[PDB]
Amino acid sequence: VSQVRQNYHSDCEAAVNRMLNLELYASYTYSSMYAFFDRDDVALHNVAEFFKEHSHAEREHAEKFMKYQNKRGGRVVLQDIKKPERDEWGNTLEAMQAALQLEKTVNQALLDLHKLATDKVDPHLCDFLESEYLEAQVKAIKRIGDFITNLKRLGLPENGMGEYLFDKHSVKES
Amino acid sequence: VSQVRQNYHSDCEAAVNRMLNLELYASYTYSSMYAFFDRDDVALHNVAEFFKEHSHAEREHAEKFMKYQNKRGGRVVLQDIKKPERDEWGNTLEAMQAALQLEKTVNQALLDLHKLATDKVDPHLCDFLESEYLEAQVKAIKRIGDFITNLKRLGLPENGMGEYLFDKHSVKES
Amino acid sequence: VSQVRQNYHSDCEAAVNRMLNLELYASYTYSSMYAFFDRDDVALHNVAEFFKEHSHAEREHAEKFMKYQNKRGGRVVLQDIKKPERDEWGNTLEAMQAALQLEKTVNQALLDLHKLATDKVDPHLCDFLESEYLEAQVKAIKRIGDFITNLKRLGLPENGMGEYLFDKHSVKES
Amino acid sequence: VSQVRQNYHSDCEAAVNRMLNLELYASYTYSSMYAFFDRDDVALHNVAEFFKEHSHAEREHAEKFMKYQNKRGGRVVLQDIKKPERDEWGNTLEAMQAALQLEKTVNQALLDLHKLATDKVDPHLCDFLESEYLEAQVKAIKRIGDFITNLKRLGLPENGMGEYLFDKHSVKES
Ligand SMILES: [Cl-]
Ligand SMILES: [Cl-]
Ligand SMILES: [Cl-]
Ligand SMILES: [Cl-]
Ligand SMILES: [Cl-]
Ligand SMILES: [Cl-]
Ligand SMILES: [Cl-]
Ligand SMILES: [Cl-]
Ligand SMILES: [Cl-]
Ligand SMILES: [Cl-]
Ligand SMILES: [Cl-]
Ligand SMILES: [Cl-]
Ligand SMILES: [Cl-]
Ligand SMILES: [Cl-]
Ligand SMILES: [Cl-]
Ligand SMILES: [Cl-]
Ligand SMILES: [Cl-]
Ligand SMILES: [Cl-]
Ligand SMILES: [Cl-]
Ligand SMILES: [Cl-]
Ligand SMILES: [Cl-]
Ligand SMILES: [Cl-]
Ligand SMILES: [Cl-]
Ligand SMILES: [Cl-]
Ligand SMILES: [Cl-]
Ligand SMILES: [Cl-]
Ligand SMILES: [Cl-]
Ligand SMILES: [Cl-]
Ligand SMILES: [Cl-]
Ligand SMILES: [Cl-]
Ligand SMILES: [Cl-]
Ligand SMILES: [Cl-]
Ligand SMILES: [Cl-]
Ligand SMILES: [Cl-]
Ligand SMILES: [Cl-]
Ligand SMILES: [Cl-]
Ligand SMILES: [Cl-]
Ligand SMILES: [Cl-]
Ligand SMILES: [Cl-]
Ligand SMILES: [Cl-]
Ligand SMILES: [Cl-]
Ligand SMILES: [Cl-]
Ligand SMILES: [Cl-]
Ligand SMILES: [Cl-]
Ligand SMILES: [Cl-]
Ligand SMILES: [Cl-]
Ligand SMILES: [Cl-]
Ligand SMILES: [Cl-]
Ligand SMILES: [Cl-]
Ligand SMILES: [Cl-]
Ligand SMILES: [Cl-]
Ligand SMILES: [Cl-]
Ligand SMILES: [Cl-]
Ligand SMILES: [Cl-]
Ligand SMILES: [Cl-]
Ligand SMILES: [Cl-]
Ligand SMILES: [Cl-]
Ligand SMILES: [Cl-]
Ligand SMILES: [Cl-]
Ligand SMILES: [Cl-]
Ligand SMILES: [Cl-]
Ligand SMILES: [Cl-]
Ligand SMILES: [Cl-]
Ligand SMILES: [Cl-]
Ligand SMILES: [Cl-]
Ligand SMILES: [Cl-]
Ligand SMILES: [Cl-]
Ligand SMILES: [Cl-]
Ligand SMILES: [Cl-]
Ligand SMILES: [Cl-]
Ligand SMILES: [Cl-]
Ligand SMILES: [Cl-]
Ligand SMILES: [Cl-]
Ligand SMILES: [Cl-]
Ligand SMILES: [Fe+2]
Ligand SMILES: [Fe+2]
Ligand SMILES: [Fe+2]
Ligand SMILES: [Fe+2]
Ligand SMILES: [Mg+2]
Ligand SMILES: [Mg+2]
Ligand SMILES: [Mg+2]
Ligand SMILES: [Mg+2]
Ligand SMILES: [Mg+2]
Ligand SMILES: [Mg+2]
Ligand SMILES: [Mg+2]
Ligand SMILES: [Mg+2]
Ligand SMILES: [Mg+2]
Ligand SMILES: [Mg+2]
Ligand SMILES: [Mg+2]
Ligand SMILES: [Mg+2]
Ligand SMILES: [Mg+2]
Ligand SMILES: [Mg+2]
Ligand SMILES: [Mg+2]
Ligand SMILES: [Mg+2]
Ligand SMILES: [Mg+2]
Ligand SMILES: [Mg+2]
Ligand SMILES: [Mg+2]
Ligand SMILES: [Mg+2]
Ligand SMILES: [Mg+2]
Ligand SMILES: [Mg+2]
Ligand SMILES: [Mg+2]
Ligand SMILES: [Mg+2]
Ligand SMILES: [Mg+2]
Ligand SMILES: [Mg+2]
Ligand SMILES: [Mg+2]
Repeated sequence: VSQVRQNYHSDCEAAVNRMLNLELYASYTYSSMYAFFDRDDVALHNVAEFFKEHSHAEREHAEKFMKYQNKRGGRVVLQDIKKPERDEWGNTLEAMQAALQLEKTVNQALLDLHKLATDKVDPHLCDFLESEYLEAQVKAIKRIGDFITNLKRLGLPENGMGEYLFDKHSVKES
Repeated sequence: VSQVRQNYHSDCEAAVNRMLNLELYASYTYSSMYAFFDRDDVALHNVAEFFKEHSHAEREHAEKFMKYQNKRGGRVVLQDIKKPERDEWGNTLEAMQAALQLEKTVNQALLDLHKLATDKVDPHLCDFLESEYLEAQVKAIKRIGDFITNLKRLGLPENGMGEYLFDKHSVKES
Repeated sequence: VSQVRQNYHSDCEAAVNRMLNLELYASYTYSSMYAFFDRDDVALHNVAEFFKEHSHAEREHAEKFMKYQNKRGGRVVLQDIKKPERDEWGNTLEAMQAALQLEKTVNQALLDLHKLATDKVDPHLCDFLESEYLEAQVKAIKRIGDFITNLKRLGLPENGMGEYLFDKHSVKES
Repeated sequence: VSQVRQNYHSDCEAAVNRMLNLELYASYTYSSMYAFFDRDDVALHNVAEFFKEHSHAEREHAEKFMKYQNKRGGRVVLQDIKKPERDEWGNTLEAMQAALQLEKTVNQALLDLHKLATDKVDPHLCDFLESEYLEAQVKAIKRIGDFITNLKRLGLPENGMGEYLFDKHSVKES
């Protein structure tokens, strides 16, 4: 037993490792979207940068779970980071739809971890999730939903002018 | 009788209370429009902020009538603030059309109050309306009319790209 | 179903709308107290300003619930804002007693909403209430209780000098 | 006829001269109150300064009527400035009551001048009164009424501690 460990269930330790892997998986998916929008035959630079920044944020989420695991006396166990579901992402609308689904998958895993922490009577882990993860997911989901609404209004997928304008006006200029 | 009261007719006092209620009603309508444009399935942020700011301005108009009432020795009497006419506002064009109508309803009430103040030979109340309310209404009505003209030019309600562009270019970026 | 909605029960959505209305009701009550203390026959300016600021804070509380509703994919539904219970508030002691009761009514509604969120296993809503609402209520209740103790010490309601001194020394000079 | 004169009735010219005299009369009354509160057996310095400043303001009001008269092509005609009604002013409450009455006498004269200007179809004179005089009177009357309410709350005339506290806290420290 780690000398620091107190009130930390083995099941929670394992679930934190699984959650870490999912954050890394999400990072990698976002990195793939970055590279896609940077292609010369796609060329939506601001969209590409949005996904690159999302990729970096997910890596930070993963690192924060590593630090958490060690703070509680659990042991980080890494698994393979699976490659993303697609090699090409269609267009801004398809990519944003995939991002929404991914953020909701991540959110569900966080909510499930909170259920487990609640079941094991671990208020520190509950606090950590509530204070560092759950609101970030709600914000991200809202942002991406708002984007999808605007992409549909702009006539995606068919309206190339609409897609061009989204990249100029809806995402940060990079 | 209030020790400060001088040349202030009971009818004017009552009409000021009714006008206060109408300002609060207008505030609440604008708040509803804010919340509508903030919906994930509407997502026109700058339009939402325009209405939020309008809501705040109407609350200031109401507070200024409360202060006025007390300065003259009248007594503030509050009534229920009725909920807005609609729960959802369609799109930017429909909302702006409703806003134009609301501003003209408020303006008519102010003009009617000025008629009453004139009839009761209350130059202080006339001055107050002319100096603090009537020009603000004319300016607001002109601004919203100009917006409606531009929304029609942009192809509302059908042209979603037009609606997107209005939010980017016609209202302040927030 | 809203594209953003996840783990958000219909009952919680409805209770958030009811809570929004109560915040607006509280705002309106505080606005009435402001106008009362601004009367020429009451004339306790610092007390009036305390209530005006409280009114503004409650409106901010309401707006934060509107934003929350939309973040979760619920839909804001507004009802009439009922006028306050009284048209005149007696004196500083009676008004502070009414304010204490109102803050405890608001607090009970927030606690009841937290119970519902707990029952529906909504940790995001629990966090929101705990992080943005519950401590603010405890602080406000303590502040107003402290004021009431001091008003009683100062001989309210009979001791007019005591009431005068409270306005000079216990509430912020405005 | 003055070369500048246009739309300026003889009756209005005369009434402006009478109003000028009343402003000077009010100034002189306030000067008397200043000297009273500066007496060693009265010794309420902040109250004295309040009245001294009021005296100066009334002289400015008079000078503005002189300038107005000449701008319109009327001719300033001065009469004696009558001494104030009392040689001693009792206490802060009695003086404030006299000040309230004086401000309402001045206000009535201004309102009567506005009636005359209206009757003679002189919108410039109406504007001048509304923009430079009528709101100043409403503000002054409200301020003095608020003071009287507070003096009564503080137990005037009998409560000397109350009178002392009013001078420290209700009027500007000089
Ligand atoms: Cl343990
Ligand atoms: Cl334990
Ligand atoms: Cl264990
Ligand atoms: Cl593991
Ligand atoms: Cl794993
Ligand atoms: Cl593996
Ligand atoms: Cl596998
Ligand atoms: Cl996919
Ligand atoms: Cl693929
Ligand atoms: Cl997914
Ligand atoms: Cl889990
Ligand atoms: Cl727990
Ligand atoms: Cl968070
Ligand atoms: Cl947010
Ligand atoms: Cl957007
Ligand atoms: Cl299209
Ligand atoms: Cl198209
Ligand atoms: Cl957008
Ligand atoms: Cl009257
Ligand atoms: Cl009159
Ligand atoms: Cl009347
Ligand atoms: Cl009324
Ligand atoms: Cl009403
Ligand atoms: Cl009502
Ligand atoms: Cl009704
Ligand atoms: Cl409508
Ligand atoms: Cl509707
Ligand atoms: Cl209307
Ligand atoms: Cl009217
Ligand atoms: Cl008039
Ligand atoms: Cl105006
Ligand atoms: Cl203008
Ligand atoms: Cl425009
Ligand atoms: Cl079109
Ligand atoms: Cl179209
Ligand atoms: Cl425009
Ligand atoms: Cl749901
Ligand atoms: Cl869940
Ligand atoms: Cl549900
Ligand atoms: Cl509801
Ligand atoms: Cl309700
Ligand atoms: Cl209702
Ligand atoms: Cl009802
Ligand atoms: Cl009550
Ligand atoms: Cl009542
Ligand atoms: Cl209550
Ligand atoms: Cl509830
Ligand atoms: Cl929960
Ligand atoms: Cl809080
Ligand atoms: Cl505290
Ligand atoms: Cl206190
Ligand atoms: Cl006492
Ligand atoms: Cl007493
Ligand atoms: Cl003191
Ligand atoms: Cl205190
Ligand atoms: Cl002439
Ligand atoms: Cl003419
Ligand atoms: Cl003439
Ligand atoms: Cl003359
Ligand atoms: Cl004279
Ligand atoms: Cl003479
Ligand atoms: Cl004489
Ligand atoms: Cl006298
Ligand atoms: Cl005398
Ligand atoms: Cl007089
Ligand atoms: Cl006259
Ligand atoms: Cl005229
Ligand atoms: Cl003025
Ligand atoms: Cl004022
Ligand atoms: Cl005062
Ligand atoms: Cl007393
Ligand atoms: Cl006494
Ligand atoms: Cl002090
Ligand atoms: Cl005072
Ligand atoms: Fe993440
Ligand atoms: Fe208004
Ligand atoms: Fe509140
Ligand atoms: Fe004057
Ligand atoms: Mg060891
Ligand atoms: Mg284990
Ligand atoms: Mg996994
Ligand atoms: Mg594989
Ligand atoms: Mg937080
Ligand atoms: Mg946004
Ligand atoms: Mg009275
Ligand atoms: Mg009446
Ligand atoms: Mg009405
Ligand atoms: Mg109804
Ligand atoms: Mg103006
Ligand atoms: Mg313009
Ligand atoms: Mg949908
Ligand atoms: Mg429902
Ligand atoms: Mg309710
Ligand atoms: Mg009712
Ligand atoms: Mg917490
Ligand atoms: Mg906190
Ligand atoms: Mg304290
Ligand atoms: Mg000549
Ligand atoms: Mg003449
Ligand atoms: Mg005279
Ligand atoms: Mg004489
Ligand atoms: Mg007329
Ligand atoms: Mg006029
Ligand atoms: Mg003015
Ligand atoms: Mg004041």
